[PDB]
Amino acid sequence: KDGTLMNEFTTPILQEVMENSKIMQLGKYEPMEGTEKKFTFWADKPGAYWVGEGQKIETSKATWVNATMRAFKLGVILPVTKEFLNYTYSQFFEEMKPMIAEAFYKKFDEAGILNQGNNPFGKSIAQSIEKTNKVIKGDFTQDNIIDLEALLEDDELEANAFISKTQNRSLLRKIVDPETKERIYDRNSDSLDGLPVVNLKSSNLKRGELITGDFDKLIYGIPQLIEYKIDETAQLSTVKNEDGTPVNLFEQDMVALRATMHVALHIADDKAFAK
Amino acid sequence: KDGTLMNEFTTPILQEVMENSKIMQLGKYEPMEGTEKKFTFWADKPGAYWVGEGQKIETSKATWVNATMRAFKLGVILPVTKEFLNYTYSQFFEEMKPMIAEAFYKKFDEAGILNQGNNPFGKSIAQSIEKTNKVIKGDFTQDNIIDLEALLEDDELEANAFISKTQNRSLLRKIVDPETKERIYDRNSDSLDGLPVVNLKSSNLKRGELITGDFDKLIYGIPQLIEYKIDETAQLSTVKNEDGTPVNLFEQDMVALRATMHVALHIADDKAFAK
Amino acid sequence: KDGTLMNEFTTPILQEVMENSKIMQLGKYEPMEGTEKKFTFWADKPGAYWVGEGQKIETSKATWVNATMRAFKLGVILPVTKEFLNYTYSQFFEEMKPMIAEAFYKKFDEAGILNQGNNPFGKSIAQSIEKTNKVIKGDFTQDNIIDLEALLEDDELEANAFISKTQNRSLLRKIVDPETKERIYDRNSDSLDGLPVVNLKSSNLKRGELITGDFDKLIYGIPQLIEYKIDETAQLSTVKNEDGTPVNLFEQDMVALRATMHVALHIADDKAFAK
Repeated sequence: KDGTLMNEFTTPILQEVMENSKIMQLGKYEPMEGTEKKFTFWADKPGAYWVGEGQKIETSKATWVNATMRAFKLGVILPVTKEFLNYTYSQFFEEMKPMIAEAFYKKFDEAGILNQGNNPFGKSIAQSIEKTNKVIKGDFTQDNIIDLEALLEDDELEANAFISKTQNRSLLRKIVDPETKERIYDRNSDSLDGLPVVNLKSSNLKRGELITGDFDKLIYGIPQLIEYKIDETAQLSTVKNEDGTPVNLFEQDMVALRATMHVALHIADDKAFAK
Repeated sequence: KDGTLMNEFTTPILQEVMENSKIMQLGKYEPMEGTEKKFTFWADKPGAYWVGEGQKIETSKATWVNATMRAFKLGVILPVTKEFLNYTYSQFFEEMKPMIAEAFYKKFDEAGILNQGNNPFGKSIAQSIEKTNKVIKGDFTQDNIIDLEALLEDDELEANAFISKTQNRSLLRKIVDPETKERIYDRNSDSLDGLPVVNLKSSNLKRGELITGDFDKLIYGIPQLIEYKIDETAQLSTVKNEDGTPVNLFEQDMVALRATMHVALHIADDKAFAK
Repeated sequence: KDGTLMNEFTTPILQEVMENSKIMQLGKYEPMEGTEKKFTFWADKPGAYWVGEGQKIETSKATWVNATMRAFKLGVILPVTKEFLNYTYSQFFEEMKPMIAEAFYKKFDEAGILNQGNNPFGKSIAQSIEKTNKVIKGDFTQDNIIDLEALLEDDELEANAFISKTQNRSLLRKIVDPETKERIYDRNSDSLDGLPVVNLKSSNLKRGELITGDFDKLIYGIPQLIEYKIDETAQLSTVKNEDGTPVNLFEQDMVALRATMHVALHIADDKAFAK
């Protein structure tokens, strides 16, 4: 029962999502340990005659929270016996070692970009929106896009790239100004004010494009190694009983990964409101 | 306590039983997967004048049930510490890897030949005797042997080789015809009608020789590999407690084996009856 | 939390204690198996005229009890994750493989020398003091040292070397005769009668120097090997639960060691008494 050999092919959507997630982060200068901290604040005070003005700047803030990749899989447990007997299932498991690692990289970037997704807690757009008021409620408009861009530009510096989902892109392309084309209307990516927007995969976000300022990304690197003892959910196919076993049966190779993201001071956000 | 080094020698009876079990099966053309099926049936219908006779033959039957070899042993668990310390016990365990594999091959052939032995269920003589009436009850006789051979020859084809146990061979050699020698009486194996009988090890069978028609045998091949985590019965010698351990202590190397036997249409059988 | 990298240096006291423990034993001719036994007893009987004197000597006594080194450590379990990430903790664990093995060698010699320390039970000074009266109660004195030496010399042979602790050495150096210097008074080790005393680490002994006769030492040799499944005490740092796990998490490499000590007939002992 349930013993058949079949060839499996990798999906094209997973490869496109992995490239989109890497471009959305835009990290610079990767470090092994979380030691880097911003100290600049700039203090200045003016007088008129015979006055002693005091100026001092001191700050320390470092974020370090590693996210581990998935080890043993419940679906791979049934395929473990198929991998030993058939060459087709063994080749599929080898391709899965690179497929799941890209998916783990995509989920790490999603946790910082979206407030609902939690993995590191207190990084990128998720920490910026809760601490400082930047997100605007309502429908997307050409006049509203110019107003939202001005508020983001006022906080220290101006935004370079904006992350947008495919579902949000459809609503953005539909909206157009009376005289100006604004939303694409040719071949290139649509721009709200001037700068081009980059595509990013999102599950929590549905409507509205969010822009990110400056954020550094650092990762150790995803590796693949076979493991004999690993904690997994109980599963039975034929003539087997499982209740508290982890060392007796191996399902999938344990992947080790460590990635850390630097927290941003201010980030632009947009969300649709319904009443 | 219980710590002594001694040299062990392999028994001659196990080697003879392994060769007898391989000859008794008489398998032809081994396959990796159970895909082969018999389709021939032969249909024929005769008439006289202006008649439309319909003839069609279609059949599909494939048997596939793999039998796994024994892994960790309870007797080898006490010998595991002796193998690490002494070279004599380690050499005995290496010889046991080939000895138990031959015993596993002998048990697989016994399951098809004898109805009581179950491993695959629904193969060779065990499936033929239950589905079709072929076995005869009573004492072995020269006139009875000729009558039993005629019934086996009527079903499709004639029998080539008959499997016989050592206990059944003693009763067979004692019986002899009034004019003809019949049972050996020289040097070669005893024949009931004409064709020679092959020796086979049997635990369930006691009296009466059983003949097998055509049956194909296919096996992947017995291998030996060391294992750290394997489910075994609890055992304690000195200063140890066991209740639910499989990964902590290793007893014997886990042997992997897969063998499948093709089901036969008709097979001759003989058994003694008592009242 | 609790994640910092720091360089660790080996202590000088552990190296000095290891050399002192090896010198205190003074074992000769090492054997793999406990088969050696003393048979000599010497029997003699004298007469005068027409007398038949019978003389016979037969004896058999062999001691064999192996002591195993420590495997997984509770302190190393927290350092296991630090060893994989940082090179400083991994180098400290490699040095610990040789440090703990020397400590295990020191504890084995302490079990025979001191009655309180049990590992083998029935070896060296621990078996000699309980079976035969040799230990003297009271304060250490120059006249008492000469009296204690005479009792030890009477039993078969004379003592060659005496084991002394650092705490007992301070009291021994303070005591001195009216005319003779006795206790060191130059540079070399202090002698009670003539022969020099060797330093040995002791936890049970506090006052009084004990002398050992003849005792053979035999050991297989300490080795280091990595283990996946080993029984250890439950420990948790962050987001982990432990109750009955040994195979899932590895703390330290399992060291295998076997050492045996030959029992002595008579050994000198000294202890202080308080009323």
